Amino acid sequence: SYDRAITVFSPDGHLFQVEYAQEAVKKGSTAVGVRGRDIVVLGVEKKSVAKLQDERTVRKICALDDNVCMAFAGLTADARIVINRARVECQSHRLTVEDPVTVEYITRYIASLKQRYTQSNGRRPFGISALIVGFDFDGTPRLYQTDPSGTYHAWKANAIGRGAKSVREFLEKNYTDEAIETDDLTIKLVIKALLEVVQSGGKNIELAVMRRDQSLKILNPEEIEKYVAEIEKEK
Amino acid sequence: MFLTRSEYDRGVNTFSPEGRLFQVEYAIEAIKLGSTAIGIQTSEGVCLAVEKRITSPLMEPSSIEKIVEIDAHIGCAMSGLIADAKTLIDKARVETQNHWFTYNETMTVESVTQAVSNLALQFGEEDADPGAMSRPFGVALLFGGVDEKGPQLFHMDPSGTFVQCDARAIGSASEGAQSSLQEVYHKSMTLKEAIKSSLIILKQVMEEKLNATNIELATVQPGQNFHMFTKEELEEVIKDI
Amino acid sequence: AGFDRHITIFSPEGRLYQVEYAFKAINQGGLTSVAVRGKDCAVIVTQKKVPDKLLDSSTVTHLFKITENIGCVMTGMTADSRSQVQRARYEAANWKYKYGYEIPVDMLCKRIADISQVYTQNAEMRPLGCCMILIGIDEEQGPQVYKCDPAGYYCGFKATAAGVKQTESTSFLEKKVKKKFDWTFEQTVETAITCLSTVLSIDFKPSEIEVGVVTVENPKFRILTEAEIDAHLVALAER
Amino acid sequence: VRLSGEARKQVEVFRQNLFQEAEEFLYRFLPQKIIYLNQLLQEDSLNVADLTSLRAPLDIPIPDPPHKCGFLPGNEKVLSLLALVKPEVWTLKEKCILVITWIQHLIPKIEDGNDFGVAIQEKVLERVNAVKTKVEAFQTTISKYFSERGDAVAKASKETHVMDYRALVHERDEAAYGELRAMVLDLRAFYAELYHIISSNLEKIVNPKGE
Amino acid sequence: VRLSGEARKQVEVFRQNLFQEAEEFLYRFLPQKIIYLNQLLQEDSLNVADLTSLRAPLDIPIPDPPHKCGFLPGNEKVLSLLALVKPEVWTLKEKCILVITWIQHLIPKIEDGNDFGVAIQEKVLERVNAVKTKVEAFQTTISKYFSERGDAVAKASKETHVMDYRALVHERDEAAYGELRAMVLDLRAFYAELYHIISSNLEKIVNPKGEEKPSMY
Amino acid sequence: FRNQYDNDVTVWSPQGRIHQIEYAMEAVKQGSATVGLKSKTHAVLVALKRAQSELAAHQKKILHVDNHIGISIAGLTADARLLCNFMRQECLDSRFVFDRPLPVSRLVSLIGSKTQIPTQRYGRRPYGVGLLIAGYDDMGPHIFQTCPSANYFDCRAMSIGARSQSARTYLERHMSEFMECNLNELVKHGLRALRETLPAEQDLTTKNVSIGIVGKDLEFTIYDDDDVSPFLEGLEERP
Amino acid sequence: TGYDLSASTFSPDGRVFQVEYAMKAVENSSTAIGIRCKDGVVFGVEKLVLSKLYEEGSNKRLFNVDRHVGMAVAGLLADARSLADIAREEASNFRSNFGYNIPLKHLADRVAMYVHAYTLYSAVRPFGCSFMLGSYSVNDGAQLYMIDPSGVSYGYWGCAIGKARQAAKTEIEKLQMKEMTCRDIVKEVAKIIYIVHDEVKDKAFELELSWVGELTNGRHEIVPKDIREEAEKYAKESLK
Amino acid sequence: QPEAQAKVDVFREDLCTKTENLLGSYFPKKISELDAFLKEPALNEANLSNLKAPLDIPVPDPCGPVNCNEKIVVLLQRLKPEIKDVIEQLNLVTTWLQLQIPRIEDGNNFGVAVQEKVFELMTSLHTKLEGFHTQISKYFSERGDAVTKAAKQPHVGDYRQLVHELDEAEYRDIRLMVMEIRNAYAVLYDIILKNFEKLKKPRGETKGMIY
Amino acid sequence: VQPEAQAKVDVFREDLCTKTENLLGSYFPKKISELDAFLKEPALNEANLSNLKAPLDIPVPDPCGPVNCNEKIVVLLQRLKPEIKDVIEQLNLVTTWLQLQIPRIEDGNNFGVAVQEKVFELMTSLHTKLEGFHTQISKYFSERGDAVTKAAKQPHVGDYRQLVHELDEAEYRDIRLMVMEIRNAYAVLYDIILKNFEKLKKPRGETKGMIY
Repeated sequence: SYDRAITVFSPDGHLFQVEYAQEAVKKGSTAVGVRGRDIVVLGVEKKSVAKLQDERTVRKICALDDNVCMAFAGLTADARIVINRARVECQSHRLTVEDPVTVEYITRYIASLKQRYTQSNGRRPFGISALIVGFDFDGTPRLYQTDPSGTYHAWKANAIGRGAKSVREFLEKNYTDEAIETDDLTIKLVIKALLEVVQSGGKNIELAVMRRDQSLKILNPEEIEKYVAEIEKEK
Repeated sequence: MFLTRSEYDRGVNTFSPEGRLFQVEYAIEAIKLGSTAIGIQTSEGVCLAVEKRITSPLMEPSSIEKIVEIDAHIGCAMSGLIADAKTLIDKARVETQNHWFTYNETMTVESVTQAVSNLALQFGEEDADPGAMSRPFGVALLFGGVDEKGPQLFHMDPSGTFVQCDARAIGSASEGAQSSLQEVYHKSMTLKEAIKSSLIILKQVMEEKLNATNIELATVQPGQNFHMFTKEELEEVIKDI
Repeated sequence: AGFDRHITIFSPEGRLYQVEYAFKAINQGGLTSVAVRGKDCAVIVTQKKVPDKLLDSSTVTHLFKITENIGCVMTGMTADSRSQVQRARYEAANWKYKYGYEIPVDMLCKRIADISQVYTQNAEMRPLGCCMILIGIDEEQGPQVYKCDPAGYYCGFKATAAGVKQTESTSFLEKKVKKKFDWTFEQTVETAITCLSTVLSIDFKPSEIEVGVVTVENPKFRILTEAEIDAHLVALAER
Repeated sequence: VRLSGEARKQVEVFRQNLFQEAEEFLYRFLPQKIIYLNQLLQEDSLNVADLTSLRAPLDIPIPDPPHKCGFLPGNEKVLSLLALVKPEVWTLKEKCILVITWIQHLIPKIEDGNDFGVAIQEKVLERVNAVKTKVEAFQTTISKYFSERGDAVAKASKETHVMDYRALVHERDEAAYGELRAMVLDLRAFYAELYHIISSNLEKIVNPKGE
Repeated sequence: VRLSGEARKQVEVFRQNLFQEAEEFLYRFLPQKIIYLNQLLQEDSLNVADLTSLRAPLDIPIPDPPHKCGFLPGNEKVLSLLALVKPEVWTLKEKCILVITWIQHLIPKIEDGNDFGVAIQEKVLERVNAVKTKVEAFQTTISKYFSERGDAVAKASKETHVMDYRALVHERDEAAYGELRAMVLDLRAFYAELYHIISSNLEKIVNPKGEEKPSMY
Repeated sequence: FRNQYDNDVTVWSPQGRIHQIEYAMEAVKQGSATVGLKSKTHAVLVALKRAQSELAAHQKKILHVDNHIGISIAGLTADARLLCNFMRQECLDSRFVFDRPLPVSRLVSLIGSKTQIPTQRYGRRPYGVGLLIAGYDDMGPHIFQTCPSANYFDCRAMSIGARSQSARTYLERHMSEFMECNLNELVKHGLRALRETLPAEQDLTTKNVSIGIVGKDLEFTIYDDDDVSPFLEGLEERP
Repeated sequence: TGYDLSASTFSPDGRVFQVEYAMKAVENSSTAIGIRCKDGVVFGVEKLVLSKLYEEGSNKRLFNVDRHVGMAVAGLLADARSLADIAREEASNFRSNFGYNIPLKHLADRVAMYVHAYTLYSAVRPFGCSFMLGSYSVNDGAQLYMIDPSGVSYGYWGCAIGKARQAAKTEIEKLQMKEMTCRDIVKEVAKIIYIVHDEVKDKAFELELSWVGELTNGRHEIVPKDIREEAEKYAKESLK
Repeated sequence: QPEAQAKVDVFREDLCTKTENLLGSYFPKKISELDAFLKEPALNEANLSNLKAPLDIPVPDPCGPVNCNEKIVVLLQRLKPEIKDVIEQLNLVTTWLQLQIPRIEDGNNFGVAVQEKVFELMTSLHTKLEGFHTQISKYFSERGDAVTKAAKQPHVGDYRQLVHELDEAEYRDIRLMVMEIRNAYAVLYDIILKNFEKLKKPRGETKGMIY
Repeated sequence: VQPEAQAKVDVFREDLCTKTENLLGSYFPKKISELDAFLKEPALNEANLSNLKAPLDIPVPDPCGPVNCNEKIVVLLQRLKPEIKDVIEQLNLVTTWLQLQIPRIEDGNNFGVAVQEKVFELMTSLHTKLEGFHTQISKYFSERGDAVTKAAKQPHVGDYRQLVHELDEAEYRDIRLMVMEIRNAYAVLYDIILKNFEKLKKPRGETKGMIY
């Protein structure tokens, strides 16, 4: 009745197509983000190799710029478009104001794009939610989340995608100032959280870190194996 | 005996029988989904308050911005869709600065509210511009600022209609919160009394117990600019209650 | 069904029923027009029916002059007919402007018909519910007769009819061409009038019909007066 | 399907006879029936003013307060009215069948569009079927009169103490007279409605898909 | 049509009588009936708690393991409650008939536009017709009670050996009392529902097409 | 059923009525009432304002277009604001170009054209607002009404909005005296007329009344809550 | 049946029913008639007075589309005013380009084509107005034209539009307009309008008349009130 | 052959004259007459103990003639001509409306829809009135059966009560039936009068000069 | 006229509102408790129906004495009948309450009306089922009497003996399911009304207005 067009409000004022896009996000692979004191760690599950596929082509985590990166859960093609648009906006902002982009600026831009696609019929919402991580000029860690609706919110730590409810409950339990004390502890926290919802530990998680003034580093599979081994042993 | 045909509610630009234009009415129903916000106008100033409705502890409380600054003289409190709220806030800010640029003066609260209202009116699509949302803006705003006429509180709705109001409540518990406003309010009350009464009403309507985290509070007084009560000031007042 | 009610959509048998309905719109008018070619002349006849006495008989006409040496008769909606007539006049004048010589009858028919095609392919507009029959003299080919229809078919003809009695009239004309001996101008006009009168059963008077002719001697299209029409009619009755 | 010459001849003669009979019914028999039903309505027997007049004599002994039943005949008046009306009823049913099959034969090959003609044909045959079911209901009531009157008369004779059965028998006769008069009226109305519908929509019925 | 003055006067008399009677019904009769019906419900006759008390002695001579029956009376309690309720059923039927005639006289000349008031009118007509059908079902049940208890008592007396026919007689009486209390409270509900729908929708029902508007023509 | 023919303005009904335009004309009835009446030397607009709540201020029902023209609205405030902007820009354009006040009749003609364009095209809805336009020009005092249908009228007096028939009948029975009235007498007559529309419990107040006056010597002025007290005090009571 | 919903559609039997539905619009209108005689053309309209409140000389259905031509309308007044604006624009453009007053036949053809544009497209409805146009020029003579909502245009010696078209047409038919002169034709137009007016259904009417002819030196103008009063008194007398 | 159309047109003109006479004179007269009858004291009885009729069956410690309820049969005897009349008039107006239905077309189907609305009301009325016809016979048969049951089983008193209850139910139903017949005449007159223009001339000529 | 008449109907409406509120608060929960308790009792739930079999004292072929009804079934039916009457009465009460809460017809914003329509459909279905139970009791008595009479008239036919036994067993399991259904009807009615109470109470909602 009222779920076929984005423009039409429902009785009780629910816009339902954007809700359906938010539901589409839930289908996607899990992603998790956590703010350490000097690190921001972004972890994403890997669906499966399929044994005849090249892993390099598929990468959920991406770097918008030197100081900002994102991970997504939702439609992969839409994510690719949004990533490219945010990258060109990053370089354009540097061009315009001779300064590097702030994490809140880029998440605002991505949210504005998603909002622009929601408002008008003849265009469908981007079926993605994103986890944007970066370090600002002051050096404070920043974690933001975006959704198809176009609202953005800072999170100390969060998850998106399938099993987001379970892993975020686990993270609400586990997260504390103590865990954020160590960079290795932050990485281990996100690894344990993804382990809460994933078939196998090392094979099916792709993880990355950003340090205070370093570029994004996708942790090697051997490093992830070492960290899960340390996590597994402690239990 | 039930007649539920409606068959005219769908699609703006359709006058239903009795000429009611139900899409706009549904948009006005939409703000009741939003968090309750409350405004009281007094001689000493105008105060604005809202319940943040934090979903989870991990979410940063500061990020929720349901009270914002259009300019030093005017602030806004919003309930309804955060996104189209951001759009209207941007329109308000740019119009205030355009007025400063052109006339070297500060807009009145009524003029700013009219400026955003004109944008809200554009859902009708009388203009040929592509970049205007076909749906009405699913948000209600409370514009509070000190102008040449003193403290003023204006209400704005999805229709784009706007009115001055001595005290108003928007959002989910606007029904009942407005009755509490009507009984408590008297024109002579100072801003301290207004702050206390508004926080009482917000405590009544809010499901969760009131705490410094889950409310946002602000005031603009004639001498001061738009000010947000900090964690400590919020702690002091919510303790005083 | 729903396969009708939009021109664009094809039926499961691929027929585009809407244009076929536009063909019925021609017969809805209740008038008939006949065109027959001759060795040195081409003629167009059509019924002239005045519903009210108050109507000025001069104004009502289905015979129009696209250019000095081309004439047409329109059958169908009066308004669509007038619009297509205006478009034809514009096309003829624009042809003269661009190419320096009078438009051929075949090319005029082709232009109007392909316009009708753009109508029957684009969604929002509807095919004009009218049929055109053009008569003119071409120096190379002699007399010519052509017909546009709402679909975009523009074939030339020795003789034709359009309207409600089209099948009866073409049956009549088919017999006459089959017993082909010739057609001079008088016999051409007589054949046209006899076809129309026989199929309708009208036994016309001069007011009831309007005739237009082209001849190699006088190439300009002319609409004959009531006196000339009565002269032809009396000759028919006498023999 | 391979068509034999004799088979083609048989189908052709059936179609020819059906169409001829349809024209004959519509233009010759139907107005004749309308005038016949008019005069039958004008007859005095069918416009009896006082229904108590046709109250039949039911001779069954009143029981003495605290012997045998003779032959009880049926009401000659309603029996005569039945003798008049029943042929007309069955005749209309037959002609309805003729019109139905005539229309069905005029229905063309199924095609995607230009279906307004077949829609008109379907509407007309729907009305004709409605007329037929009403006529069959008249036949059912005509059959019911005899059985109901027999049940009532038998019940009154078996139980002479109860007078309401005798009153019921008289009521059955009165209701039968009213129903039979209504049958004649609505038979005329059905004939006229069939003529009106078919004559008004004849062009589309005979030629639904345009030319 | 050519109308005589006597014809116009007769039609006007019927119209004014219908309209004033509808006003009187809705504004005087219906609230009076509501108070009367709730007083009936509050009365103890309709408020019996133990329905085995309602059982009436069925004097049939039980057969001896191996005389003509007396006059067997009906259950006086049930019969009295029937005496109370049946005129209420018939009156509600009558007032529903009046209401349908009132609304049917109020519907305007048929027109393509301004159809929402006519929709409200016909919807209200449909609902009151449903109430009419329900009360017709009630009176059907009232007749069914007498016929069923009579044949049950006759079968019990004829087959004295089977006790369950006697149990059926008592069961029919008990079910009758329950159904009749349900009937009277339903009657109160129907009256209140009629008032609610008509009062809430009265402006459209009375004046469907609405006030005259400035001509577009 | 006939739910069809009501969906859009571009669909005619089988009896020649565009139902969406009528549904728009219903919109004026929703709004609070307004009354306008004129004398030989003055034109008056008076309104009944409504408030969402006790704390809220009453809405603005009278708007000034120019010194010589002002309006009062019944129906959608959005459409009212848009049309008022259009009218203000038209008057400003006239003053800039010709250095004369725009004729009020010409202004309502422009309003009629602008309002008519939505009704015929698919897309934008009809302007579901009814305006009373009152102004003084060289010809004299004038009052016009505009419907959501683009048709407009010239009136001795008029009332639009909810329960306005009572005001109209009061105005009609008292109309003869209006022409020679003083401005005080005229505003008092209009105030009584709108008092007819109010509920019996409600009464005129300083708050809910707004008065708009324009004349030969008086530019359009809206007398607000405090300023209506001189005009209101004269009125006696409810009958 | 979804064929009648839009004007782009055709009925299966070859009928565009939206246009006919729009033709039914004008029949809602009060009648208007125009009669052509030797000297010129006279127009008349039965303007029903809906309310006493409405000013006289308002809701005018007689428009001047150029100095030498006048227009009388029946159907939707909004569409009619818009069509009058279109006709005025066409006349002004003709004067600006071709340097002289537009011929009435050409003006009727252009406005008729503008009207006919709307019957084709689905986005936009047909006009809801039928209007008459009349002019007098010493070269062309007296000319009266009527345009239906379809865009059909024809020249009428006498014409009627609106609710009472048929009765008005028979009354006009028994007139012999060709010989007559305008100052009599105004009286007979008043007679016909008073005849066709229905007192029971329509409460009251104010006769609105205009003419164009040699007596105006070829300018359409509203009748002088003395002549209006004379014609109205004659019409009331003849009505009996 | 146009003779058939001539005959059917004569019949239609006769029906038009009849229905105009009906709406003008007969329906108002019957409305007034039925209003007077329901206002009569006869079917307005305050106490139904007067309506109660004797049962001659002896109580146990062959029955005499058990006469029908004189009051109810009297009221029914005057009722049933009214029901017959209203049914006949309803049938007449129904056939008149049926003969006014125009040729089927895919547009201008207003007035036709008006006719359908009037038709559904007339159909409802016809069903109700023939229900009244059935109900009278049901009363007679049911009272006779109840009396027979009581006589066969005098010990049962519920059959006595059943007979009396059938009697009072019939009296009240007669009152409601008279109200129904009056209201039927009235609403039929109102609907036909209000919509007579469209009912007589549903479509009209909309062709004009489009084509 | 008659604002007093509106007042009287409003008094009836307020009485229905407070009654249904108290009913939902207390009566429906305790009735659910009572009915599940009745289900748990051994009388309603029996291992073998051979225990349920009641003596039929007809003599077999090589006039009968009083053949009594199945006392177990009769006692359980006497327990059941008040529950049927109670649930039907409460269902009628809440149905009337919802009917009174129906708003004025409006062309749009009828979603609140739609909620009331769905809840009303559920209530109507429950009413039909409960009336069916009340009829089924009388059906049981009539059928058992008919079978006993047939057995007595034709003692040679044993299938009538098996018929009386089968009718008794069928009625026992039927009343078991009936008590289950009364409990479930109370529960589901409570759940529907409690979940949808806001819309049922206030279908249209506050007329925010201010568009005009």
